[PDB]
Amino acid sequence: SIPWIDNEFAYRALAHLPKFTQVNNSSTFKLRFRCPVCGDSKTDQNKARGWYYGDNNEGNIHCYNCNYHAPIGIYLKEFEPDLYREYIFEIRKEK
Amino acid sequence: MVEIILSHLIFDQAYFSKVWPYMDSEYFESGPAKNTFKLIKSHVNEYHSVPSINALNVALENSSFTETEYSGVKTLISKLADSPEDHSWLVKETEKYVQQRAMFNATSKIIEIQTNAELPPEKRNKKMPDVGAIPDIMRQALSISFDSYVGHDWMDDYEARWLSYMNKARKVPFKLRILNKITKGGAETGTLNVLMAGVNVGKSLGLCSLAADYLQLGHNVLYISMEMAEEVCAKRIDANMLDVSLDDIDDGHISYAEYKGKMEKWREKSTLGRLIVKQYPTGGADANTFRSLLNELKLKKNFVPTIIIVDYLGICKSCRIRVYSENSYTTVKAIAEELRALAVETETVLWTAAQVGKQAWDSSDVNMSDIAESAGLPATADFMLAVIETEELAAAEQQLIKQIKSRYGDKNKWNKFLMGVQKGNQKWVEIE
Amino acid sequence: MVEIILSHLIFDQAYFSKVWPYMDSEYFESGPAKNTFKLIKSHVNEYHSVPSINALNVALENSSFTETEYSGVKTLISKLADSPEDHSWLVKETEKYVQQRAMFNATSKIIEIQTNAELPPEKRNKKMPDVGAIPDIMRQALSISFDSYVGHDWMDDYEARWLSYMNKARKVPFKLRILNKITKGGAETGTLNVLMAGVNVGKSLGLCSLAADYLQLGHNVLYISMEMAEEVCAKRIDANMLDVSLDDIDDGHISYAEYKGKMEKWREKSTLGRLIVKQYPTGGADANTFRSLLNELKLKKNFVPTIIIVDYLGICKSCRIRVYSENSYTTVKAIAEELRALAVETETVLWTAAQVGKQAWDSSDVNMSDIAESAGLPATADFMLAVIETEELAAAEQQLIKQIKSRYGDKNKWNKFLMGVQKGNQKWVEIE
Amino acid sequence: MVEIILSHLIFDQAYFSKVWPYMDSEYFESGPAKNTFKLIKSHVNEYHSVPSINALNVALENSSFTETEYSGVKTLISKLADSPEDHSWLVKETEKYVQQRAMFNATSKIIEIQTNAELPPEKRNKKMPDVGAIPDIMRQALSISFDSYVGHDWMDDYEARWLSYMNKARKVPFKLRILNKITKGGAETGTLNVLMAGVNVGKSLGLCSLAADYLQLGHNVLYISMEMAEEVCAKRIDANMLDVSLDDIDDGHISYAEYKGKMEKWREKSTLGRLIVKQYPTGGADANTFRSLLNELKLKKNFVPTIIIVDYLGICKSCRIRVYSENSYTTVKAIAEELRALAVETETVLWTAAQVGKQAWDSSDVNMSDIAESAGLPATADFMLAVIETEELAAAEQQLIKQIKSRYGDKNKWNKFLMGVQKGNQKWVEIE
Amino acid sequence: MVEIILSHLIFDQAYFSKVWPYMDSEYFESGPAKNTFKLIKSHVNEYHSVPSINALNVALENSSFTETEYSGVKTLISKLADSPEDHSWLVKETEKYVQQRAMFNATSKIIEIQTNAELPPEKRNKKMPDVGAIPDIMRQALSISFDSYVGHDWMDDYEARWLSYMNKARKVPFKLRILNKITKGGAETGTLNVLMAGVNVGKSLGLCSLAADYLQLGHNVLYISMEMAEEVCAKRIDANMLDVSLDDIDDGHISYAEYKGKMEKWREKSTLGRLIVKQYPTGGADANTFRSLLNELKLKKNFVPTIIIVDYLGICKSCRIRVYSENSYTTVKAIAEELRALAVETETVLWTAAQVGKQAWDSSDVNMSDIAESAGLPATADFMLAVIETEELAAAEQQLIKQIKSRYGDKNKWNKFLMGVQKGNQKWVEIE
DNA sequence: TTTTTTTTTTTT
DNA sequence: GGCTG
Ligand SMILES: Nc1ncnc2c1ncn2[C@@H]1O[C@H](COP(=O)(O)OP(=O)(O)OP(O)(O)=S)[C@@H](O)[C@H]1O
Ligand SMILES: Nc1ncnc2c1ncn2[C@@H]1O[C@H](COP(=O)(O)OP(=O)(O)OP(O)(O)=S)[C@@H](O)[C@H]1O
Ligand SMILES: Nc1ncnc2c1ncn2[C@@H]1O[C@H](COP(=O)(O)OP(=O)(O)OP(O)(O)=S)[C@@H](O)[C@H]1O
Ligand SMILES: [Mg+2]
Ligand SMILES: [Mg+2]
Ligand SMILES: [Mg+2]
Repeated sequence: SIPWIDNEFAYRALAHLPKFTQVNNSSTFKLRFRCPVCGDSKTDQNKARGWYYGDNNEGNIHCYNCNYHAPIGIYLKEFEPDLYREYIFEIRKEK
Repeated sequence: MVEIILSHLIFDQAYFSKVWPYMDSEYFESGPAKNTFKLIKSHVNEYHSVPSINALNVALENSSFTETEYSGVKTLISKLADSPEDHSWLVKETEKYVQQRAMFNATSKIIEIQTNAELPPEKRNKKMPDVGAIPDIMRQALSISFDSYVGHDWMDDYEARWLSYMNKARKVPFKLRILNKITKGGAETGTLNVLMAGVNVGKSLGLCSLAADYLQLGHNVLYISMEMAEEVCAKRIDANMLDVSLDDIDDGHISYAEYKGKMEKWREKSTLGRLIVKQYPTGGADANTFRSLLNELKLKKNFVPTIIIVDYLGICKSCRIRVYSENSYTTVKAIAEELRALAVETETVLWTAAQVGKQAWDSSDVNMSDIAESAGLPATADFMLAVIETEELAAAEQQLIKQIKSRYGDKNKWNKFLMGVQKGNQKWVEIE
Repeated sequence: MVEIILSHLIFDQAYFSKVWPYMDSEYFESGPAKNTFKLIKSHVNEYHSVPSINALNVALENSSFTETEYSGVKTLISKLADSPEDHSWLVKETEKYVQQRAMFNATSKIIEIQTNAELPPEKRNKKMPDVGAIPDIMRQALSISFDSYVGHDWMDDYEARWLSYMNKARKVPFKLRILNKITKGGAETGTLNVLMAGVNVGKSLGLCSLAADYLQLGHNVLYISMEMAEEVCAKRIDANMLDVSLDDIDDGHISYAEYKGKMEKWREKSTLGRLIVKQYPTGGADANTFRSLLNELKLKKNFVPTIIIVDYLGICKSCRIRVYSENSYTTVKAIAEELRALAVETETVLWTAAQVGKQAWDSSDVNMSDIAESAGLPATADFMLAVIETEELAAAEQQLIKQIKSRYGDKNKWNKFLMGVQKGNQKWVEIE
Repeated sequence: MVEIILSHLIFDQAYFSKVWPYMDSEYFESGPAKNTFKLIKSHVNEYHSVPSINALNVALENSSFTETEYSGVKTLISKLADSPEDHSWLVKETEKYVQQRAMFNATSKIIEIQTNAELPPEKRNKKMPDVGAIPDIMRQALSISFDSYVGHDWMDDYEARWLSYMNKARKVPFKLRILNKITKGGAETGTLNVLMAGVNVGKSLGLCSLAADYLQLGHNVLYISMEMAEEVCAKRIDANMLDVSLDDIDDGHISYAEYKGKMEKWREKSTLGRLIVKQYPTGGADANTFRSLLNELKLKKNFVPTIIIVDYLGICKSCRIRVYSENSYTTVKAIAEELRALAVETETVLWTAAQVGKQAWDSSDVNMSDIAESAGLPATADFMLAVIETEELAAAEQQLIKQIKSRYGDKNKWNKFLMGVQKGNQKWVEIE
Repeated sequence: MVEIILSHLIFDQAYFSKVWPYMDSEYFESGPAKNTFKLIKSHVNEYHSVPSINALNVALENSSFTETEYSGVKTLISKLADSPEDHSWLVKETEKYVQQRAMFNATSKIIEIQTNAELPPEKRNKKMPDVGAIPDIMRQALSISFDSYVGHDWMDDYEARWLSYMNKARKVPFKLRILNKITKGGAETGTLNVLMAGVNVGKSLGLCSLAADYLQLGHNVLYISMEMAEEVCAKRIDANMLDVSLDDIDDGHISYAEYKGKMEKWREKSTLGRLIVKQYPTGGADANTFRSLLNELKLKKNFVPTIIIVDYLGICKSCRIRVYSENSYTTVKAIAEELRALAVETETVLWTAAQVGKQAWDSSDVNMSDIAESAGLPATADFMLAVIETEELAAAEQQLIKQIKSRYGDKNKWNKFLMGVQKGNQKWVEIE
């Protein structure tokens, strides 16, 4: 897989999601966001349990509220198809 | 224009009648555009009528998707409203939209297949089609035009039907007179013909004799061997054409001068096609493999066959069922159906061999019930011929061919005749 | 959907005549909905008619409620419109709503019973039932379906039953006197009729003969081919109708003049119907495809078929089960059930063929147990005849037809009768 | 009182001997209690003795528990002590606690079932029982008690055996004396009786004959037909009772005057019941629908049946299992259990007709290894008969009954007897 | 666990005599536990007896330990109690502790050996074993078991085996002199014994006679019936035990007073066992359901049987075969193997019956070849008694018992013997 | 747990 | 204020 293009594409997709924070240390890339599937916690409006982990072989999104866990490609295919088109093309561009 | 399509699916009976049969869930936005259409499709499947706004709202309330999806569907439903329109602009625009979405989905799937096949094995996410069926998918993206063919009318369309009887381009004549007589003009294109003999009775000698006879009658023949080398089949064809026994070739009783002279004499004759022999490992070729072979033959070798021959269908792999998943019956029936589909697709006479059961071996008669691997093969085959050899027949250099399934004519007439197989020359000769 | 239920109670008599029998204040809510339904019930009790909006508002003014409930009832009453939704969907949805509310009430009741049981005997209420009443309470809430029809009575409805005896509109004659004799007036609409035999015995011959016989009687016949091409089957129909031959068509013995003359003479007949032949790839169609084909046929041409012939049920594809999800006994029976459902929906006589296992391919007789596919097909079938051909029969050109499953009449009155099958003309000839 | 239960399981022996076989892990909360009971149960299973405090502290250390679970279990073990009380209050208090826990678990389970049912398809959980299974669960929880009967204990249960010797259950007599002979006076009230047979051999003929015989004896008979129209079943009954062949009725040989005269002559007889025929679509009726039908029959027609007859068991809905969830065996067994429960609840003799397998078709003898859908039907049934009209009984206008399972008497006394089936009148006559 | 081990070394005798030879210093610790065990071992070596607490403290006072060691040993000595745990659990747990510690020590030793091996050869310890000694060392860790009993060791268990031959530890008498004569003292535990019934002999009469005889001898009998209810089998038992004829109970000749008096007279006798009759449907009880029944009886009824009598082997179901046939050889062979495995694993005498071959039915003599179950029952049966009932024997109220297979003793010693069968009381009496 | 094809084997 | 597989 190609991790840096997943980090670049994931950011834009999760940028729309509110409570968006870039948890980027010296060796990892994570994105904190409110989960778009369930709206995260109904009681707490300030909780961002949706996370993106791009330091692995494949950048994966995981929600700690509704237990959603998916790759960034499936997330883009299911929710942002205009972003999904260029994502797989830039993927083909470098592959 | 998804909102217009949904609105006129709801508030237009004429629009729904034409567009609905073709509308599919993969042609709108994955979100409400898809959720709203899924609601409508479920209502139509449950009640066979177009839902109203109240029905859509009720189905929306009795739905399990999240708050974002619920709000999107509610907004989309609230935005649906009938507008003064004309049937033509809507049908044409819907056709354009459906074609564009089909092309988009097809190219997305093509990219997915390409990026999946370029992965190390055992991690390639199986059940995804291989690159071989990349163009076929695109061919499915172009066959969507809101113009489904209802069918053929007996009385309305009979001039076109009559201009198919003297055409005779469907039938490909044999070279033996008896086979033409029983088939009333030879085999037909887009069919699946089968030879049932047993083990070491014939059944590849007959296929080679047919290939040679078709080759002499200006035909392009594609022999496909799943159990023999390309040089063994070519040696059989050489023995048939050059009238030199296989023993003479093995024992070196034919010189290079005679071989060269016979080959050049055959080449200089105008009435001769091209025969190409291709070998695949047993259980390693299917209909998709044969289509890829056809494409690469057309491109690289400008070779367009009409008499495609497969040595044994039972030795081939199904292109749909996973290996050793279903029993022999289902697998062999599927393989035969796929081969017949290939034959009708490329409009070629397809010839194949089939084994008989152990009980039919060394028997003076072979029935249709003696088919080995599946009872569906006789049902999905246009013509079948049973090759029977006994000790008396072997001593007479003859074999009894019984018409088991004769779809081109009446099998009761000329059911059993004696061919003069010559095993040294791999040739069938008549007795008339 | 309480608003819809109340609106169609007030503004629809047909809805009121099927739901009011089964309706209670506990089913709706504890707020404005229950109060509105209580007003409706009080008005209908005092005056045996459905109230109007003005009458309901006057009653609300007369009745006493607190401020909140008064405002809620006024707001809810303001929201009532005719909104002519479909009757079937409305009754199904209100049945579902009643069932779910009744289940919720029953669960709350049993929870209250359990809570009261744990209380000390002095504190506990004697009105609530014991725990032993938990099961039946949950059962009476599962028997609240909307169905007022109790059924026949055999003594209070014998006049209506006798009138039904005179309704012979379901029967469709056969054009063959023996088939009418054994079916007591021909086949019936909405029934699954099967013509089974071995491989290459004349199943499609019999189907085309039935199609031609129904065509000559003025019926609309829809022939759905699964193996042969449209022009091939139409050739068999031409051989049956024009009555010349199958080989003479392909051997040029018929001059165009004769073909045109015979076709125009058949066109001049006012007793002729319409025949449409549709071909599908093997394993790619079912009632879901057939229903769309029916809709397209009705839209494009004034063609509503009375007879629907399917070339083979086995070659067909089930709607819910995938191509190879389950074994033969299931998906074949599923396809049979779907075809019978399609026939009873369209009120058409459905004909199809069935294959016989290898055990009876060369036997003088065939039984019901000799069905190649699932044995559920000879459970959904209604008139499963059987075609048996031997050497003696083929010598006399007389196939034997055995009555295998006879739902219309007595299966054993004429169990085995000889036909006069002419294979060249693709015609069944009665024997006298 | 979980702490007391654990303390007296550890420190008391008579209490342990009395209550241990009925304790279960589901009766304890998920905190320290369930883990402590798990340790105790594992120790008892491994050493067949009650563990001490040291044993459990050793088992706790040798356990895969989290810090919270470990601390809770250790605290609970420390809190245990042998409080001296009476071994007559402890047992009843433990029984009450176990019953309350069982009721709580059943309530939670049915709430989960109802939540699962409302979910849309392709998302709802599979293998989870449907809504109709809710009462049965609630029937199981109420049956929990510290008294268990496993088998019949000689010298310990002999008063009940003497009662069984001296007393005989009430019997609803047949009209055929042979059935009374083989059943010692008829069939009991709360029973499920099955008349298995092959396809198109007289499943409905026998059921209609039984319905007519019971109707002539003054019983209220409900005929639930799942495959045939109401008029067809009522016509079978008319042929049975009016002594007119079905051929005569269809052909119109009998006039309306004769039909009315015979019907009124039957009406004037005091020894006549009421027969009500209700038709349901295939797979559209279940036990709860039957209960709703019974309720509406009682309320709107003052009709309480005794001889409820179901045409075919294999077509009815499961009422406990979602459609197309389990295999045929499990679904048919569930249907049989539901129907027998309905018969017991309504105190009605219930008669049905299952279908035998393809092997039993045209077989001169059948056994329990011939039932097609489910071999668990005999276990659930109370009397099961068979029909063996295969080849020569039809020519002789006779039948044969195997008596596969007879709980009313002994099956190996009159196991096979010949029945004079008359198909024109749809009745059974005796050969005597 | 170490505290318990030390405490029960100090305060027990059987535990000490059982576990002392397998106790080593390296098994405990490197701290207080090791020092305490060293004190115990030193005391037992100097004085061959278990030390007391005061003696242990005196030894600790007169010992070379530091302050921390002194404190640890003093605390551990003060933490030892004479509490009474069960012996089996204590031995098993200390065996597990010893095995775990030995495995840990061996693993650490091999790791240290490997670490020393990867060191400059000039610089390494000589005392450390070479790498090639690693597989043996682990073996010494795996060869640690407090008690070694793997099978029967000839020449090492001859004294125990002789106590078996003199005490007849395996034999179970018959109460019939002839049956004890031919079995050398009765049947054996863990055996399958079957009766072969010719035409005209019942299979349940002999089984009920054996059950009654075992009941009168004090054995717990579990009678599992297939074709009969619990009451009927217990009625046969009553007929044999109370001397009342079977038909007299049904007629009513015997009154409740005599029945109760005889039952209480039997109950007064202390030489009477318990009989538990359990009924199962035909084909619904494999030899895995019997295991569950035994578990339930042991847990709830505390009933652990010594005799298990199955009504009929043929009616049972083969768990391994799964599929069920009315009369199939493969199932009977599997059923016999499963029942004999159950008998072996439960240490019970298992009885069953079968029908002899038709040829055996006609012939008074029955050959192992003349058996319905051939090579299946005379291969898995320790004893197979054959019962012959001819006309002359029936007229004399007798049955000829023939011995067809006797694993117990010589088959030809006393092969034929006449038995006094009473069919009314269901009894076998001897013949002088 | 049944169902259906094909084969191979074996038992009666 | 982070936490998955
Ligand atoms: N090299 C050869 N020389 C002479 N005769 C041969 C030679 N090869 C085959 N034959 C003869 O041809 C007969 C049939 O050959 P084939 O066509 O290979 O039989 P087959 O049925 O195709 O074999 P299988 O079992 O289907 S792979 C044999 O029985 C031989 O008598
Ligand atoms: N072109 C033809 N000319 C003459 N007779 C023919 C011709 N085609 C078929 N037949 C005869 O038709 C008989 C059976 O016809 P079919 O319809 O092929 O039987 P069927 O195989 O059961 O039907 P299918 O498989 O759906 S085509 C054969 O035995 C032939 O005798
Ligand atoms: N109209 C009729 N006139 C005379 N005999 C008939 C008539 N209808 C049916 N029969 C006969 O009645 C027999 C039994 O039919 P059914 O009562 O339907 O048995 P069945 O088991 O219910 O059939 P199914 O439901 O399709 S499996 C048939 O085999 C026919 O011989
Ligand atoms: Mg070959
Ligand atoms: Mg065919
Ligand atoms: Mg019926």
